[PDB]
Amino acid sequence: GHMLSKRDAILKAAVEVFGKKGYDRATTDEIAEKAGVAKGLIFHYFKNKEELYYQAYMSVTEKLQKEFENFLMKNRNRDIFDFMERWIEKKLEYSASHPEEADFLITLVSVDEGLRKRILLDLEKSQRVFFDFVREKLKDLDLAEDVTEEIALKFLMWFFSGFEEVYLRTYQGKPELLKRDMNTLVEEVKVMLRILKKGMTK
Amino acid sequence: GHMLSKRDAILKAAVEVFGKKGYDRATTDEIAEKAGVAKGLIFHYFKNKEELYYQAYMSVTEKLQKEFENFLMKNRNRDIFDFMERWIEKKLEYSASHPEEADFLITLVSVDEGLRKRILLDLEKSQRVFFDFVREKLKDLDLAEDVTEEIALKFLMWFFSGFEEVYLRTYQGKPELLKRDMNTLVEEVKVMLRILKKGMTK
Repeated sequence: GHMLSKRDAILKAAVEVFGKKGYDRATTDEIAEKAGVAKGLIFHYFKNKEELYYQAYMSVTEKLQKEFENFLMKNRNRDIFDFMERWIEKKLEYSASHPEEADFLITLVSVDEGLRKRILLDLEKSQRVFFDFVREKLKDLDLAEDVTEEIALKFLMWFFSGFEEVYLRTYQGKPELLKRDMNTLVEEVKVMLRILKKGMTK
Repeated sequence: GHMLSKRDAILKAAVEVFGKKGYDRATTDEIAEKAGVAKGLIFHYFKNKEELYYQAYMSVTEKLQKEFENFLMKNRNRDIFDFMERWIEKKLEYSASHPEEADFLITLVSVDEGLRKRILLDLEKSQRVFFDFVREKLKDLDLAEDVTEEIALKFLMWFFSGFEEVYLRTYQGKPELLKRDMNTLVEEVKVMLRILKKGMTK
């Protein structure tokens, strides 16, 4: 009759409390209470609140990276706009089905610059898999003689990652509204990717 | 031999400390020390840290709203893409010349949802001036028979406001780098607005 290891129980309570209160306002005392472990047990596995936040963020993002590399290996041969639309759909569904993780990921803004930099350095290698793929797919595109692969890549990455920032924040704490607006969001995103393709290509 | 009123001295120290530390980590004790006023004087004009943050945010945004309505009344007859590009240029210059205000405005993410909502409710009327203008200018546009005025407005507003979110965060604390990258940013933004216009219109 198995439960979560004490480390995974702690990381799950962390994700919940950090997502609710943010980094600065959350306490390891309430994370421990919520994990049903001794206050001293967090220090044992995690040393400080900062390191707890860091490992919880690495654990969630590693979960997402697996989803992605799954998707990537199956959809690699698609047209890139087609690829992005389908991936965005899949991320939308993931977020509505995992609201606590969604809420937790968006707290990265609130933390002090040294912790956020640390996380972004350590995430760069895995975020570069998607970045590098788009870059490579843009070679198979007829770019408007006014538009560099550089501006295309930049615009596309900003659309992809800004769209995520926007819905995670707009639907923070409101999964049923996200589910309610899902089909409209998906249709909006289709037309917008079509605007980009048209404006960007010959 | 005039100085700032005690209220404006407090609001200036607030803008500086909130922009450096964020809402949660800033103390009114260090704001007061930095304003060179008695710890009890902030309570006198502002009651609590939350209300200090709120009035400082209303004071900076009211300053920006004047700049804008100045610009708007002079550039009203321009083509909307032309209008936006020129406004973005002007905001870029403002941000590099007023980094402390820039840094302070981006802290709105860090604060608890009740304070942020309060600010966004009270800001809505003045943000609707620009919103309503774009809406009206989109009637003078030949939209792609696949693209609603609704998707156009949404995409354009997300570009305008997301672009700002991105550079304020990327150049937070680094005004000389913003000034160094200014001409490249301006050129990037020109082509991107041209991509949107092309993709969005007949």
